[PDB]
Amino acid sequence: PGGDFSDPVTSATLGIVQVFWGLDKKLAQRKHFPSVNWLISYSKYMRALDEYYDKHFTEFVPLRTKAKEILQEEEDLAEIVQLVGKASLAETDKITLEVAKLIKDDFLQQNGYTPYDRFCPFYKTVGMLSNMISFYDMARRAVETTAQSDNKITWSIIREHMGEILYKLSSMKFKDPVKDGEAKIKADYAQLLEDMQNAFRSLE
Amino acid sequence: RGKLIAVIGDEDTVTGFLLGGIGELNKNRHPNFLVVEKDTTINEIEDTFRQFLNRDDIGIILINQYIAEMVRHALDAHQRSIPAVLEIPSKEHPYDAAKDSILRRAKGMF
Amino acid sequence: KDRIEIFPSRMAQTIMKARLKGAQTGRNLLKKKSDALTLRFRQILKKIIETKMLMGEVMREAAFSLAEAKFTAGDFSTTVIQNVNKAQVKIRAKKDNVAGVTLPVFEHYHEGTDSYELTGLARGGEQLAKLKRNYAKAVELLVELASLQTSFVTLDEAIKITNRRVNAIEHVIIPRIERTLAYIITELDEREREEFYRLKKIQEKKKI
Repeated sequence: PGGDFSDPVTSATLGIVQVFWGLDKKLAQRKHFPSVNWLISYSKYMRALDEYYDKHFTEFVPLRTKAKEILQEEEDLAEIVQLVGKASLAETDKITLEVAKLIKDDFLQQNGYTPYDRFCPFYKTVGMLSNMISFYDMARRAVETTAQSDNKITWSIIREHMGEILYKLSSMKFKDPVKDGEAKIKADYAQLLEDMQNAFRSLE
Repeated sequence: RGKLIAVIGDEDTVTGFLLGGIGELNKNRHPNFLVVEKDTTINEIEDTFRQFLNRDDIGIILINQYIAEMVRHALDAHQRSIPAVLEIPSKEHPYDAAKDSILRRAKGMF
Repeated sequence: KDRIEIFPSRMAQTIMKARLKGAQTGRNLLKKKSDALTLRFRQILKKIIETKMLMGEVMREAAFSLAEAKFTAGDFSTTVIQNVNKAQVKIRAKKDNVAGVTLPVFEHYHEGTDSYELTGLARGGEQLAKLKRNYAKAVELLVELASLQTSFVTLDEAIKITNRRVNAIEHVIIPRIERTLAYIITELDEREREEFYRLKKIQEKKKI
């Protein structure tokens, strides 16, 4: 009743159930389906599934960890950055805010009514997260290197160099599995990652 | 290249400051400076001061204690940062620390 | 006015607890910002008086050299005032991120215009060059003082804004939510008590 946790059924079921996928009313008023809270939900199954992951892929765990760190860091930042007019952001904070907002927009929101969202297979999500995290990582490293040496790199120069590749990454959402084959999507994402690396080398 | 310092002072101060290099003719070709003397009415000084402040390509203003004292209300009627106004000593009017607009904004700290 | 408007319920207790905690965190954050601003204020208002007394000393030297220039060559002031076409030092507008807010500053810029040659009036080149150098120093030093006082005049508005915000967060928002928390806890206790009495009386009737 009312979405809260005081009801005895909620308290009793929460102490038995291994996984919890709580809903948030405000996010459902945003029509940001699926309307998950993303901060109270948990799952006591990551460790058990690490063994399964390390038999086929061996690369999902670091991506999941880094994405969760980005999301939680932005969740912490939001109100704090609101308090100061969102003006005095360090470079890391700005990349965190923008990347987290884009991640919430694209990689954590869908509706099956399109052919490319009815079912996102495991490999599709793996590739999406992989390329998005590679983008974030390389942006952060570009910032850090020239911050240590000289001429602190802003997001502006990276955009001015490779906005084309950035929006190639933004458009990985719509690589439709119904039409594109599995190999098509995988090779597409791999090519976009190689072009990410080469464009960043060109900027260097 | 943007803004140019201004000078409202007697003959000694203005000659000294113009020898410092500053001073340009604008679109109307008016001078960057003004000559103040004993034979210089208040209205001319006040109108020229407002004239300079309205020419936003000046930025900095240099006025001694006495000229500013003559139009004191028109001096302390200004509270802005970019069009800075400076209060400098003078051989004929050495500085009094009790008289400054910026230290009036800072009054109470001691 | 006195108390937040929300129906007494346990979710409302958690919600007002979250609101109070957010208020407290914002309180602490803006206090830290205010501390930083006050430190900046103190260290920019340290010895501006001494800089200005140094300016007085410099222009004492300048006035003495001007008297020397009057002495050696006689009369060139009217020629200096008469010929004024373009300047020799301008200002490159700039801003200074001393803190989360930004404060205007300025930079001396040597435009490089050639100085008027004084060789006709008793060949007064050396003394006029000395006066030119003295005022060349004075210009730069007063540009530095100008930047300092510009930033100082700018800082006070932000200081006042921060202080009023912290005071409001300490005087208005917190007591209201605290009184609401007291009201909601006592009302929920009342309602549990009413249910308890209902249960007591039904078991009393069940005694029959």
